[PDB]
Amino acid sequence: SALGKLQDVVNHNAQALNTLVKQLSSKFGAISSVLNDIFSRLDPPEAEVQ
Amino acid sequence: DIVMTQTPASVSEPVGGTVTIKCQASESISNWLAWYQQKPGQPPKLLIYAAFTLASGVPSRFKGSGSGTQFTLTINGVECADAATYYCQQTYSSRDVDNVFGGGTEVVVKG
Amino acid sequence: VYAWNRKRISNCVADYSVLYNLAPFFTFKCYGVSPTKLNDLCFTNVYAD
Amino acid sequence: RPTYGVGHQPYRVVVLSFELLHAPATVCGPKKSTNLVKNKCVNFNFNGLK
Repeated sequence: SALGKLQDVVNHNAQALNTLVKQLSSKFGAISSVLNDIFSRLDPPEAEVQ
Repeated sequence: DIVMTQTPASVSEPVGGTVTIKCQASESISNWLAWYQQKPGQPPKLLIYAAFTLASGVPSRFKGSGSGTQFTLTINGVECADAATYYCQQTYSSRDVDNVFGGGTEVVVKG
Repeated sequence: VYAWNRKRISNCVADYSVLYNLAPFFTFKCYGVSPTKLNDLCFTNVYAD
Repeated sequence: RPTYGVGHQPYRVVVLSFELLHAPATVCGPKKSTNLVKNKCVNFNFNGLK
């Protein structure tokens, strides 16, 4: 536990980046979280709002 | 493509009963259906067409029931005058069909 | 309409370019998919009534 | 009553239902298929997955 501070810095950066990359799979209230899926599933007029 | 069977082969019941006939299909034919009766030495006559509608001049004792795959022909009362063979016709699709009509069912009334 | 048929479509390729002569004056208004790119799609189960 | 408008006329209606999943595909579109190429930047399309 002597080197807690540097380990804390490294862990903070790693976990923030991991949270950012993992949040990319969030639905945000869409029918699908993959924009490719949205494009091949809907007519444009609603594709813009989704 | 469409094949049917008619059951029972023959029925027998006294004058006060009700006689019923089953006409079942391999696949659904919707309402499209017709019931035919021939007296011996006489051409068949139409009794029930569209599986529900009574024909012209036929007494109100013959009932057709069911839709799709299973169809039943029920007679409320016999008078020993309906003892004949009955057939059911697909009247739905006859592109490549061996016989539009089904099997024979002779009714026997013992009075 | 009350005794509507049900058909299963599977193990085959589905094309829409032929659906003009067989059913003229057709109306394909529908929901849940863009009809413009039905050419490049795959379907697990198709039911025709 | 064919004398009246189309509202008193027979209309044949055919209803199609899909599931639209890209993995157990058995009914696909009429577009052809092309041989795959490896180790190259390509825009693929696998059973509707682009």
